[PDB]
Amino acid sequence: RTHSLRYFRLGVSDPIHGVPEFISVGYVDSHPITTYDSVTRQKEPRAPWMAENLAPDHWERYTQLLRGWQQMFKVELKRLQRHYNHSGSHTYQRMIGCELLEDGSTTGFLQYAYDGQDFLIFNKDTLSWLAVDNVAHTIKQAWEANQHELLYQKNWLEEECIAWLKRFLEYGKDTLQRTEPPLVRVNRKETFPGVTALFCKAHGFYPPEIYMTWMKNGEEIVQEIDYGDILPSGDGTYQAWASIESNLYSCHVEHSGVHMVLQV
Amino acid sequence: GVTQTPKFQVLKTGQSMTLQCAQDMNHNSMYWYRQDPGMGLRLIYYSASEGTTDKGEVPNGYNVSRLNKREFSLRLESAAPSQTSVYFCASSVWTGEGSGELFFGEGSRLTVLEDLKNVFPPEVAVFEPSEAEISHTQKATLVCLATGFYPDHVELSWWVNGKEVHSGVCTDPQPLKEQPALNDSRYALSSRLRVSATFWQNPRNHFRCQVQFYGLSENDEWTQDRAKPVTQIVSAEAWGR
Amino acid sequence: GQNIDQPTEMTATEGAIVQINCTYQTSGFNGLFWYQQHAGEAPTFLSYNVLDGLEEKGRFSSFLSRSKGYSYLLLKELQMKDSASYLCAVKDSNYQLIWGAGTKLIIKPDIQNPDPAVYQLRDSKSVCLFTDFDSQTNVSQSKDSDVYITDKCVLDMRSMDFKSNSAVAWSNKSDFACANAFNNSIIPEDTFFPS
Amino acid sequence: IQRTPKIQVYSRHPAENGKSNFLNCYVSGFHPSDIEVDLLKNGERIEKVEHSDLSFSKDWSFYLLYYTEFTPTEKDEYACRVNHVTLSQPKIVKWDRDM
Ligand SMILES: *Cc1cnc2nc(N)nc(N)c2n1
Ligand code: NA
Ligand code: NA
Repeated sequence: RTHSLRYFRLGVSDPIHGVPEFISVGYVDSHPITTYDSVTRQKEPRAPWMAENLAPDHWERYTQLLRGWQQMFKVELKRLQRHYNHSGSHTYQRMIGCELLEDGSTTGFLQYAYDGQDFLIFNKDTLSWLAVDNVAHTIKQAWEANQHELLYQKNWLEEECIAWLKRFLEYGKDTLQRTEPPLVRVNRKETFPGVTALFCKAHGFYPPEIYMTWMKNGEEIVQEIDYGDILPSGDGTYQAWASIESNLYSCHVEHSGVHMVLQV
Repeated sequence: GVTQTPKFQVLKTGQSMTLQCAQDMNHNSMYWYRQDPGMGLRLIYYSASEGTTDKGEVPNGYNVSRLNKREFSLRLESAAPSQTSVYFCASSVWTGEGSGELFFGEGSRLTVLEDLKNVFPPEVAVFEPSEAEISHTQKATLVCLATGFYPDHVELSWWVNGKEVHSGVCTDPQPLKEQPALNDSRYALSSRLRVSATFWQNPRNHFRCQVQFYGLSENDEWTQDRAKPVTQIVSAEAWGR
Repeated sequence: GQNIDQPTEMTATEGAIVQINCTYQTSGFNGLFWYQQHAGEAPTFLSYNVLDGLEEKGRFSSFLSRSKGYSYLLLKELQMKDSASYLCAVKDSNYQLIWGAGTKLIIKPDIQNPDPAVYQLRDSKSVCLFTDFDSQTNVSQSKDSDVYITDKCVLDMRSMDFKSNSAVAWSNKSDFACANAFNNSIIPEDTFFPS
Repeated sequence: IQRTPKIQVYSRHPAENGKSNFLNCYVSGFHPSDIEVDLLKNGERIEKVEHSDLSFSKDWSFYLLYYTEFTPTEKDEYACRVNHVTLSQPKIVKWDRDM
């Protein structure tokens, strides 16, 4: 299937009591794998298959790198506040990563946000930064001036990030590449008088990616379907649902290459 | 860009020593390297940004202090002979960026000896052009020899009429060992300045070979009969004939 | 990563071309650097490659092939001043720099009119000078070890557009004369020996 | 632009009174990151409540899972109480009893 690796950074200026100035967290798919923050000042694993397969050298080296990157975020955030003429507490975020698609193709992304809004989006195909406003444009020009760093970034998204992802994917295969099929049921109920509600409910499945829909007479898809979020159940699996309100209805579910139909 | 000191230093085994490095480029990352013949640069310690440092590849015998954003000092707590080396401080804008290059300081030549008693300044001598060369080529080659010095801490230069010259000069890039078998062999360096026969034949032309030697400092105690081999210039000269 | 290989030493002729190779076997790759280091000087940055291709910077170009894991530094129209060590280094996946042991580049001056000879110099208060030989002549070390012989050395009398090779030999011993001073070396058959 | 948290309260497995289960409270879509969450039984804070670390969404918002082991009964009322800078006062979100 499609897997992904990504590293987030959150910087907060003038934080209240109890909020780190800086937090950085890594994920493989939906699973946290690493954590660092300005309070512990240490990078630690957040999955046991990460802890077991990476020697102390790794955590030691990246602890030093993250301290440096923490300092880098702090100063960048100061400059952005200056550009906007902002005071008080603001936030600064970035997301870097890559995906290895099921058909073997790849993607790579690198994005920044100021106060929770898109700010700069890197296009690794033209080696350029997309800016949302004039302040981002100011930063863009600075970053686009350094040709070699743009080349380094493209190489990191396309080659390094993908090789890290394959490495981590192997380490955690018993978790990441397993399949737990959905338990799926349909519930019927007359609600408001005259109104009958159909709910198609799935739970216990992994990976979280699941497709659910309602069909009428096997052909057309029903209009006005309500969708429920894919929610973590807390035991490593997920749950979700889809619902609608004198012909024949059926719920269709696809999960990890297996298709399921529940007729009413 | 990157300023490091001292350029030269002789140490007795067991002595303390601090090497200073400062950079005014507002760089976040600093490094200490040693460079030894026959191998790649080896990282001793580094500081990824202000407020953190860590061991590199060869941290034993050393420690460091990232004093502030500008300064990264290297400390030899108890100098050992194997710490005889050339030390380079470097900085970079950050660490964890692919393309960022290093900016190096000018280097520190450190020589650690069991005993300061083999330290010797050079004897310098100048050898006048062969009359055979002058008739055969219409050119005149002066040769300078700096001999018997130790350690290998010298800088040879030529001065003609009180101004230093570079044209027609070639100095051995490395001194040779006077006792190749010995671990503490003293050294010898040769250099040449070639001028036109005309210029040599002008008796109002003064040629001087100058050798800066870097040896003992004031604080080094000296109780031998022979003159304390302090840092000093030794010269030899010749006039046009 | 683990290792970086570049030749210990290369020698080419003034005005010509030399290519310095660097191969690497590292745990991940975040770019390859070249540095220039003149004897007794600090290293200075020359180039960075991280994607495939060739990047030119004046007389110097640097090439990278990611799939064959190698780089070269290309120097065109070589000059004497290009004599230096050239250091190859790769950033691995953890951004740690891995250094090659460096390549010492030696440039052979193009000697227009070789006039090989051995002169005797007298002290100003002695010494033998082998000089003016062609650049493909090599100076061997001495056998008798109270006899000292130096590397060959190129001087450049700039205002006359004249470069020349030379090497010095000297000794305290009775037996040492200039007629024999360079007898370990293969010197030109027409080497001029003044009496 | 601040975003107020979505608060979803639900059992791990389909709920049945008298049978042991886990009660989840998933708090998501919020910005900025400072947040307080408690699970309540009949109005009173539950002591043994586990939670994930703050997590990061690709839309720059954040999310959290809090949960406790519980055995639902007919008489017991559960809820998730959440405070965030977007809320004047803490928000108490009742469990819909898996209805
Ligand atoms: C913890 C970690 C490790 N490697 C990373 N590499 C990049 N490019 N960015 C981030 N934030 C990383 N975090
Ligand atoms: Na140490
Ligand atoms: Na509030």
